[PDB]
Amino acid sequence: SRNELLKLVKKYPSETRRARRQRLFDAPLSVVTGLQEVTRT
RNA sequence: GCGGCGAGCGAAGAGGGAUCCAACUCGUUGCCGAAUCGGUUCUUAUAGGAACUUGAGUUGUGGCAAUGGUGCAGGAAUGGUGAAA
Ligand SMILES: [Mg+2]
Ligand SMILES: [Mg+2]
Repeated sequence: SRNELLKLVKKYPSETRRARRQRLFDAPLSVVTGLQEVTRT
């Protein structure tokens, strides 16, 4: 069951610093990560 | 007021004044969530710039609300000079 779920998380990566900058000249769906963000969610 | 309440000890508020264009920052909360930092390169710059970096960092950086480079000058200040008979 775990291996199934972590493969799901991997399907929704946070955008990399290289791309996040590149997006912002103008976000993709991704897993919330971080105790503070995850606590809100 | 303390104290063999003895010898003794003993302040604070206020008030006059000095000073004072004297205040701010986190954590937290909320809204975001790497926007951060370090290093590399770069612009005449270990810029509060830029590109780049998994390197640190979400076991939480940071933001929001509750400058650096180059140029000229003057000044001031120190010195240097400089009177009468
Ligand atoms: Mg005493
Ligand atoms: Mg913080």
